[PDB]
Amino acid sequence: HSLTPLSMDVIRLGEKTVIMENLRRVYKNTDTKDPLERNVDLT
Amino acid sequence: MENWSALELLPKVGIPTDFLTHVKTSAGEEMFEALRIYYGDDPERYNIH
Amino acid sequence: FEAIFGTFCNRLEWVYFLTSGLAAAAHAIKFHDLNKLTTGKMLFHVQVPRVASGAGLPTSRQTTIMVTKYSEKSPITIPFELSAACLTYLRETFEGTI
Amino acid sequence: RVASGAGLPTSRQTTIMVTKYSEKSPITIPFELSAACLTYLRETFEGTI
Amino acid sequence: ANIFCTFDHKLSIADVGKLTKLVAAVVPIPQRLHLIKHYQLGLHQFVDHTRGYVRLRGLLRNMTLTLMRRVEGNQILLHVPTHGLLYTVLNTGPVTWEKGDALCVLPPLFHRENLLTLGQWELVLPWIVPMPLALEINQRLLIMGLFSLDRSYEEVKAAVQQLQTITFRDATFTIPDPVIDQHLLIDMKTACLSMSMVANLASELTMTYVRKLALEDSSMLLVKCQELLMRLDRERSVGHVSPDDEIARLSALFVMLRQLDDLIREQVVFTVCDVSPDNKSATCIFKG
Amino acid sequence: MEANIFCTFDHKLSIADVGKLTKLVAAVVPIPQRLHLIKHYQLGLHQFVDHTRGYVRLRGLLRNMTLTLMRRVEGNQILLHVPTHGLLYTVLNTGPVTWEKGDALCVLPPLFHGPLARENLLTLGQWELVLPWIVPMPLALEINQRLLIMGLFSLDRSYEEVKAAVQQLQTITFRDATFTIPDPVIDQHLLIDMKTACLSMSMVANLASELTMTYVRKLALEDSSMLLVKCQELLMRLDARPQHVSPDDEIARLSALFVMLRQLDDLIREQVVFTVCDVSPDNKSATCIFKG
Repeated sequence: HSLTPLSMDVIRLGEKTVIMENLRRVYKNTDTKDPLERNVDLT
Repeated sequence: MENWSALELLPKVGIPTDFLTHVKTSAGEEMFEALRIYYGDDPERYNIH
Repeated sequence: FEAIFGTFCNRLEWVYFLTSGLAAAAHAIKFHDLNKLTTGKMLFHVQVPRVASGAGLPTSRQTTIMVTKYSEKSPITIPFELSAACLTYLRETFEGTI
Repeated sequence: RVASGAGLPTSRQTTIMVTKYSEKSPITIPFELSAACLTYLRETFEGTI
Repeated sequence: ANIFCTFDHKLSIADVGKLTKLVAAVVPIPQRLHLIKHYQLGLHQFVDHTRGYVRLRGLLRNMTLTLMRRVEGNQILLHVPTHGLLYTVLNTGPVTWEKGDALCVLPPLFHRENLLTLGQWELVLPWIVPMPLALEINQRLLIMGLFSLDRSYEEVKAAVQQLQTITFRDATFTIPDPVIDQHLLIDMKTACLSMSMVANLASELTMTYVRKLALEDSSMLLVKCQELLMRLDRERSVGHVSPDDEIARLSALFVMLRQLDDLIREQVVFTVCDVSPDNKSATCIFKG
Repeated sequence: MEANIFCTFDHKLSIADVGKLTKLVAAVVPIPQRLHLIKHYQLGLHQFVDHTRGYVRLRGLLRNMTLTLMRRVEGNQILLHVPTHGLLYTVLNTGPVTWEKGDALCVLPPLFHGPLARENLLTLGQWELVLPWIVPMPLALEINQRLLIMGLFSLDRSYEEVKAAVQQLQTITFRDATFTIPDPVIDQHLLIDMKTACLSMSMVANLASELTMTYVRKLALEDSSMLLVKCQELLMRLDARPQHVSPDDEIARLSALFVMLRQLDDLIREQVVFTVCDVSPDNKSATCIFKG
């Protein structure tokens, strides 16, 4: 069991530090739609 | 008519490729003068003549 | 004469699950033979905290409860294809020429 | 491409090839020299000042 | 050539034990994939309360037929057979197979020991039946459909009760009535009206086309066809048209007989030549 | 069997010939004779193409030919492969027809497609690679049906009566494409097909039960719907307790009527040669099961 240092953006909000992530790079030029952009219906 | 098989066999220069839109979108909406799109593995590059 | 000034290819970005920020939400375990299991579950033994109250008010004796979680399975797949010519030239290396 | 779940279609590997062609656009500008300058540029007469 | 099936539902000892009894039976799946979900397994996905048997018979025609060959875990492995090779298949239909039968697939009509249910879904497998029994079941269903508008009479009730009952080697069972709540399902209704419409259009058009073709070559066959038509008209006697409408009648005749190609034809799927004594299973040569 | 066929070319192939012949790998090409070695003239449909004789003649020649899949071309040799029943192959559609998954495919002579260019291939001298069309079953039996109805309708009519009706019959619309049937002559073969149609229809009219005859009238008394409106309208300009109730008579008549209906159906239905289950999303090739 070992750890690897890597750099990512962090927001500090209410005594919690949270990682901020943006999965654009996974779905770019791929055939699969990014699931974080969706359709929301209203009647 | 372009010689795509030579393009496949010859050595290439590796570049960061930047299209504003999806590759399939700029190919499908005719941004490029010449295109060749194939699916799977196309044996055409192997028969040197 | 006509001139070909260059031939180019794209160096795509590799992305890895463990090095993504989304991976922080996960605890990742590799199990050698998942294919054997039919169902799999985790056992949670949770302690519920209580407040001692006035002798006339009723209450309960819950010290712990045990709750079972069942793993939800979702396999993924992807193909890749090789031509017969590719396999011939990879496998049957003619001594031949350049 | 991205690995797909059970019961869904899978994405074939696809090669896209394009060619880009150069464009020509020559430029031109004239300048005129009169016969008088052409003859005085080359002929001399006793070399007077 | 193995297809992987995965269950989106919690399996249990009795489900896997129930499923392992079927480790050679024929399971149809809607289309060829490498990894499918259990919802696509079997004929359940197509079942509804408005279309019924004829619709299933049409749909079952262009499914891909597969044999179950393992349960590794939460997943089921299916093997798609290839033409000409010899395979072991389980009999789970209403009848027994002898050596050299031609076997057909029908949508099932009877259904307990087989039924694996999970979450309103249940594995429903077609009948593997010898060709004569498939043909006779089919014709009996169609005739029961044509009797559907005069159930008001006691003799027709008796006739339908006789049609419902079929006996085949050391077996006997009742084919269910295609009429439910006095009404015939939508696809059996359109099958019956296609049969009747093609019959009427033939009886109306045949005389004119016999005349037209006999003007070319008056062969003896056309003589006998014209005589048969005249006799038919004498029987009917007990009691011009535009070009567009002629083309409409011809086209309607042909499009109506296209509606019948599922009913009139009958594919052989397995040829059986080796049988266990139990009659539970046989080895067959695959036709596809 | 002769699992492989060598096709030798007498014309020396240029660079362009070898290139375009390489792109055609996995195309379905027919041979008349099924021999181990053939010459390039026998390859394709060009040996038979003849527009003064009709479409039905070329259809008859084609349905009897032996079909092969093209493989790697080398110096003056093309190497055709015969598919075998029940195995899985990759096939190429040079035709303009669309293939959806699960289609059953038939072979037919090419039709006229709008642009009129049609991509002539390999014009070696005055030979040419005329490939057939690999068409899905619905369009196949639609063209066969329209061709039969043209033959059956237009007999004993003059050209003035014929003209608009056969102009409407020649055009077929299929999956947002538009095709036209080239030369629908009244052949001897077509007259044989028409005669079989007449005999089968006579036997349908004669041997049909009274139930099979009178179902529609009773349903029209009982029911009303758009489908029934159309069915009645087809019978209009020519337009009770059973006195016999006989399940055995019904079974006898129906088992005979299905035979006659299969006879009438074979005039329209072609032989399935391929069944598709994988389509390239550019619709230029498919994975297919070979059938015969």
